[PDB]
Amino acid sequence: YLPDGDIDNSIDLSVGSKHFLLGDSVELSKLDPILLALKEIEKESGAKTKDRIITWRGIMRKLLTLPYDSEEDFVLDVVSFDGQLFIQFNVPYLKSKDVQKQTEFHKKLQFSGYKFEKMATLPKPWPECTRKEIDSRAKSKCNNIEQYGAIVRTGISRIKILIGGAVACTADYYDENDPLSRYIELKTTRTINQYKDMIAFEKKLFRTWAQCFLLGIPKIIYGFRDDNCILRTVEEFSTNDIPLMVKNNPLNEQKENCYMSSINFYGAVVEWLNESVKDDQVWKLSYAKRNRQYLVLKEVTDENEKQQIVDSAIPAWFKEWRSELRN
Amino acid sequence: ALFRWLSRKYPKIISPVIQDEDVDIDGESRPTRYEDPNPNGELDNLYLDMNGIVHPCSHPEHKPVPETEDEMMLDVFAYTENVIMMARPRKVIYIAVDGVAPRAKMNQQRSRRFRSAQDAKDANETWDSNAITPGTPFMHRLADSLRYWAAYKLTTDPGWSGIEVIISDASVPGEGEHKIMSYVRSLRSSPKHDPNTTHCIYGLAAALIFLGLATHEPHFKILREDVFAQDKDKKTPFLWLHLNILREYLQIELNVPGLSFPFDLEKSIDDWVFICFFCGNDFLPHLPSLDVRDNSITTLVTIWKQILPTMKGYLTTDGYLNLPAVERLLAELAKKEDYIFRKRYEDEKRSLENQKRRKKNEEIRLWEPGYRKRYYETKFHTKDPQKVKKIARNMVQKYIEGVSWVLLYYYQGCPSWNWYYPYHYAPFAADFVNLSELKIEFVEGTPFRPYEQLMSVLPAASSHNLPDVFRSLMSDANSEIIDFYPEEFPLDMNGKKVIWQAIPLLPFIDENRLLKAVQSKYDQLTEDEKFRNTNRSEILVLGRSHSHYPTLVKELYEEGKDSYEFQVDSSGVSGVAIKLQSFDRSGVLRLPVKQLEGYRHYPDISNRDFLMVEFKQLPKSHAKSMILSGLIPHLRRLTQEDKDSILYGGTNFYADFKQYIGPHGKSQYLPRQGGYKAFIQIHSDEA
Amino acid sequence: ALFRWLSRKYPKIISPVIQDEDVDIDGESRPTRYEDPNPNGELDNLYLDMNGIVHPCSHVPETEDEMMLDVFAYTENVIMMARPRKVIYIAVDGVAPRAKMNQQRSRRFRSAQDAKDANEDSNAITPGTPFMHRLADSLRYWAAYKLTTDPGWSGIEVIISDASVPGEGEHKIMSYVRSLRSSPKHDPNTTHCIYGLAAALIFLGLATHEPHFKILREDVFAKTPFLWLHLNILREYLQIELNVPGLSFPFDLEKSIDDWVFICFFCGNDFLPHLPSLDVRDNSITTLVTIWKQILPTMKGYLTTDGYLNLPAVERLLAELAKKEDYIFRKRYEDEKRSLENQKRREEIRLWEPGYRKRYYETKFHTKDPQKVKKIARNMVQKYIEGVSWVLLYYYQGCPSWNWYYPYHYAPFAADFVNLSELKIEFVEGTPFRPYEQLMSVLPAASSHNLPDVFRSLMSDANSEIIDFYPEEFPLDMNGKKVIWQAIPLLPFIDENRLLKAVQSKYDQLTEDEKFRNTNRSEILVLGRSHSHYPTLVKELYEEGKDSYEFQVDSSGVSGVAIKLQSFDRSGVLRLPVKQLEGYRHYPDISNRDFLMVEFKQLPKSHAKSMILSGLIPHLRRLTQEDKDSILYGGTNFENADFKQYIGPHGKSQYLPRQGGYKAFIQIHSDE
Repeated sequence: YLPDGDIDNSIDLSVGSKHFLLGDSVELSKLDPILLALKEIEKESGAKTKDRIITWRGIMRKLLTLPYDSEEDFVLDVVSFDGQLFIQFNVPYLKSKDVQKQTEFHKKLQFSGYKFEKMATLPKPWPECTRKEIDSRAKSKCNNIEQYGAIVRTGISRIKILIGGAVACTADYYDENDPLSRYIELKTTRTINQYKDMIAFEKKLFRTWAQCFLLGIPKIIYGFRDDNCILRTVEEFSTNDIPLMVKNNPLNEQKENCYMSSINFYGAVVEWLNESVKDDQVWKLSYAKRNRQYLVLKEVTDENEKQQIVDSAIPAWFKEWRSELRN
Repeated sequence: ALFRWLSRKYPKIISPVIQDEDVDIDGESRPTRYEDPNPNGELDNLYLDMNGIVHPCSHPEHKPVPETEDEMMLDVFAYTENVIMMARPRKVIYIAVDGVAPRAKMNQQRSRRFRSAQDAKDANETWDSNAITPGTPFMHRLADSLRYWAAYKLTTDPGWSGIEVIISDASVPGEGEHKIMSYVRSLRSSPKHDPNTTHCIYGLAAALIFLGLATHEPHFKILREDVFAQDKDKKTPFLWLHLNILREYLQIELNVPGLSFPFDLEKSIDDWVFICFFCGNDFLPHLPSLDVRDNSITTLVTIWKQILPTMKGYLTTDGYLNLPAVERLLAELAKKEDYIFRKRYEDEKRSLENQKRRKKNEEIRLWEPGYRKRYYETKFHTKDPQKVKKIARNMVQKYIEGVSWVLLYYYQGCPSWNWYYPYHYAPFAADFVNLSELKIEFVEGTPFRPYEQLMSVLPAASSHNLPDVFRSLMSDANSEIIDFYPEEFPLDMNGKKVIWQAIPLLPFIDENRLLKAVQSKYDQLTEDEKFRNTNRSEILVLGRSHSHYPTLVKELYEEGKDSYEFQVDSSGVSGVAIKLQSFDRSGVLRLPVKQLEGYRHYPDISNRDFLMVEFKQLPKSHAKSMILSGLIPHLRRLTQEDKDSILYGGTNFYADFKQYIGPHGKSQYLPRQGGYKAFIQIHSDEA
Repeated sequence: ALFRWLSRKYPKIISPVIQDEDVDIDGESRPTRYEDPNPNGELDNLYLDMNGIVHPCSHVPETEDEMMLDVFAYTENVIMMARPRKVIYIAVDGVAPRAKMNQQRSRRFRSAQDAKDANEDSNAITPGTPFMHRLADSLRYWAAYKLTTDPGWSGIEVIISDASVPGEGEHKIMSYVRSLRSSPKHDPNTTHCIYGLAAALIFLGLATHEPHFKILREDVFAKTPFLWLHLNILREYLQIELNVPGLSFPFDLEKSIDDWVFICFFCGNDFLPHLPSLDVRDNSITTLVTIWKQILPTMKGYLTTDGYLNLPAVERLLAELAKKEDYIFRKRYEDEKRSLENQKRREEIRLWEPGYRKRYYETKFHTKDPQKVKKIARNMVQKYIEGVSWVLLYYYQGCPSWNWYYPYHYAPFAADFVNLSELKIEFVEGTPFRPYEQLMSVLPAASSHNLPDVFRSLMSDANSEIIDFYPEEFPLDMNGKKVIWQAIPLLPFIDENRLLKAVQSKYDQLTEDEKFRNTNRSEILVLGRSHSHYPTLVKELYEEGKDSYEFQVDSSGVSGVAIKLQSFDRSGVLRLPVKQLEGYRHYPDISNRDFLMVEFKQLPKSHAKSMILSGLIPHLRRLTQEDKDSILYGGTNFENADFKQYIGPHGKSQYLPRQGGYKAFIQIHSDE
């Protein structure tokens, strides 16, 4: 919910920065929510799903962006318990990311994004949402813990993939038939003022389109914060329209459409993943920013790192759950 | 009245209706099919006001002379067909007829009804125009007559396939344009509502302009006649009243700079609407220092503009007042009271000098000092200051109730069907002090029966309309309520110009005495009158070829369902649908008009194609007031000329553009600053 | 012009003068005696602006001696009409500042053109002509005669400031009143009165912030009748009109008046051309004050303080004016066209059309380079703001620069005044020009007879080094109502450095009599024989041989420094220089035993603060509720009264009876 008057009122996105708490990625980037979801899926279904790849949207968007946005370094667990590749971040690497996480400008940017998200949403549908909680959005905290998400059974080649996704907010309500169409993703960046600004804008839209298109989210409401953390203008996008806008830009008309190449590369990556590991074989998928030529798919050994990674990624709750499933 | 002020101050609002018929499409001037594109701009909904048509007395300049009911029914049907043809709705038809009025209203037309009886007696030394009222046998014949017309139009015109007609006859409790307001608010509380659902209303009262702003639907307008050259066989020209353009005006005016709180135009309009309800309305007498003819609306706006920077907020919010906020406005106005009294007195004396060049006892002398004391004992006939001080303070308390009761009545429905202002006069702005200490409350109550209103609204000269049993308690001197029925009443002239605008002082009807006598006469009433003496719920009529026609039959005729929460649909109607009694869609709906072949033929139709279902609104909710989500604004009409000529014009009283009507474009927001698209909109075409 | 608007908007500040008749007291038919009570009201000081008498128009005497007696007869009438009791100040124009030189060249050059087409002295009034010298000594004789031959003039000083004194006419009066306020002993209830014709006097009366003030002038729309102009009445209007609510700082009518008279100097003055969107007859003063009060609550302070600008405040003021001229230009063109067919029914710029800013600067400067326009249009703002600062100082702190001038013929639009705070303002006082330098810099080619014969070569010769400064014909830029009613005489501005070199080459060739007229001097002062200070000054300046004696607030109220006059002889006799003519009262010679002529000088200058004094007693209030309600809420609207009292400081209490004061409690409870 955001009328034009609110963005005409020059809302500040920096108020209450000190209140911005945030959780840690180590226990956040865990398959446990998806693991529970699949737990009930096989609880009432009674048979294991044909889905093979299970992960979070972050890994997928990173590897889609790789052919042209390759400025990323990561390590990916490739555990293959029960013939279902549970790709997720390497848990020791998560602890190292805390040091790699390190400043103040970046944290201010994340706070600006979350404040913009909180300002342009509503905890309840507009009719039943009383006026007091309409005019209380700016006086609340910015909790980076509680989120709403859903699991999507997308498909590439001949493999079914389950992807979780932190849904920002639905458009006007929750459609019980096709919930994906009603979903919206909220993002904000610095306002455009010159050609370099719109080039960085185009790259940001490339990665955002990759994200949404993997989740199949049509709408994009995209904020434009100014230098001093204040929203100035907002505008919307459609997922399918992004490539056409990018490759038909009258300003700076000048290669080819990276979307098809990224999709084909991601399909090749999926084929590589489903052809490389046979069963119950833990690996470590990684990429160095200096590589720029190849993907590092190494397998871990010594029966200690493998076991600790299996225990960390998959709690015994899921492991014991499959026991009766085979029964 | 104030319509002239709206026309003068806001010129671009009015626009003539393009009444084009027999369009020469492809070289043939064939009659315009209902499915043809509208040159007035496309429309979604159409809320009629049958009380805007059914008044033979409202147009006495010509000689219509409706003598037989069949003639007037045929004329009404033809006029409704004409207005719908020139409007061309596409989703919903709402038909509103005045029902049982709230307790605070019939007193205002008791003066009007008694005046119609008073001057009639003096005129003794023509159809019964007082028969248009709930509970009469005429409305019962009118209610069923239009239901045939609704069934006829759906099953004959191919263009009426998707239309849904909603009927709210006079049996439905509530006032006419109050029904329209409540209906839109129910569609407002549905989360699946479409924010771009253009509406429009046919109406005559000037309150419809303010109510159109109250609903806060930008894509809105009003259908109105010429009322310019109609004073003087040929079609009467009509005028559109584009409230969407008017929203552009008030946005510019009500944008006062330098506020400690953020500007909110839609919140300002609520204050602006509230401003126009001291200057004039039909529930409370106007303040003695206020006159719309004296452009008092511009006055209150000015004091409103100066006061806001000091204030921390708005006078009202979602129809609820801020007593400290209004107190400052009223107190500030009290200073101007002395000046205008003398100014009004001097100008009329100056005016009287111009004709001199060409050619209860009043005596208050408002232009002379000390009038405040002299005003009260003159009216209430008591010289004791203690009596005056007690009456003056108490009478202010009731006045604040009304301006609070009326605001809810236009925003949250009727808050009370028992309150009524117990005085014939308004207090000065000076007396509006210590308001915050006062307390306000209401009780919803129950509506009066249609017969109960008749004895509370008919005079002694119209005993025929009311059932003949009640004539004993109405006209005979032995009646215990005969004191409520005087042949002559003291018309307090109040120093006006002509007697017709005086105040018909009448005793206020006691509630207990009014109804207790009626309960002794309910037993001997006829069943036909008894059925006519019961309020019901409105009616929805649905065509066969409509998209949701099978769905209702599937549940209300096959599954034996009782209540089906219909929610939104193709036509946009929402609520609960129930089936009429044991009614079957197998009989024939006869035509009760007994057509005389004077106007068309009107063939009769069985009950096979169409289907009617008992309708009901969505559950009542505390309706807020702000623009919706995803709403697309229309094209801007004002281009920097009337923007300036109204900011600094001060006093400016010296081809339709349908392209500006309806939503324009698809973006929810306007491209400004850095927005890529805005950058492309300016930089890309620059180089 | 302005006076009509003041009359219609403010009706009670104007009143007729009760001249009574020749026999003021009836019964005994006593003729007018000076000691008799004044029906107009008692007055303490009186200032005369000699311009209104020396140039009374009425287009008639032709010779100097014909109207000297007429001037004395007329001046004697106005003095009797008011009857001052303490001081009489006589002001005569001196060498005006350089800013007014350019605005004076166009006045005289136009009259030269008015002479040329007439062919198909009125210019001898300017300082430095021999007519002034005859006039200068004429006043000295009249002052001496009146004091020594009138019993009612026993205790009244007369201060003479002839053309030899540097400074403008009214500027002498303004500086004098400010000097009286720097003396701690000054009486705060010395009612003043100044006689003049210029409309600036109404504003300048409020500059002194002396509530007991008034102005005397004859009825323009009429023995000639005269109109009193009570400034104390006007201050009652202003403190009501300018009292707006919701101020973040406490209300101060003294600063409000300073701001109010400030905005009256954009609409019209005599040093800077008005803004293209501003016209006095178009009620532009109401436009500014309306704008001023709307924006006032937003700021943290007033526009100016003691004549010093607040650039951020003024930058904001005209900002919303820069959003109105588009509507103003449209209204002008529309109404002008509407006026065109009014009598019918019974170009380069096109200001109404948008984008006029480009055409205006391009056409008026004969160039279209955008950089050149940007350079010029930005340089205009810096100069124009300097003048407004210079003028505002000129009315509050004396002349702040004797050589500054506005070097362009047109004013910038309301939009261009942006980035004001970055501008720097600097002034150099310098020295005013000698009277001869002032003459030929303003006298046109048709009035060389006033100029000394030696300098005429540099004026009329074709080989003169400065002949370029003297063109016989000049373009007449219309830019006005119809043809020439406000035509701009485009004249190249005089270069000072070049000019000063040429003129000083002829100083050696002038006579001693003219050299005596080529020097700036100081004003003088006279005293009656029966006056209190007559023994005191003679005891000090003539018995003790004192070089200089300092004054303070005294019986008359004059203050300053007195120095013995070398030319004055105690035993001499003053002889009237004007040859006596029939039909007038012969003026006998009077020995210097009956008066004293002492050189005078004011107190040292100080930074004058603009707030009322202490112990000031206010008069009554004519303003009832109806009087101010018709102004507070009246918006746009279309005589004997009481002057014997309700003029001076009525009452003896500095404060007013209000709230819980003991005396106030007595009166309110006296009735109850």
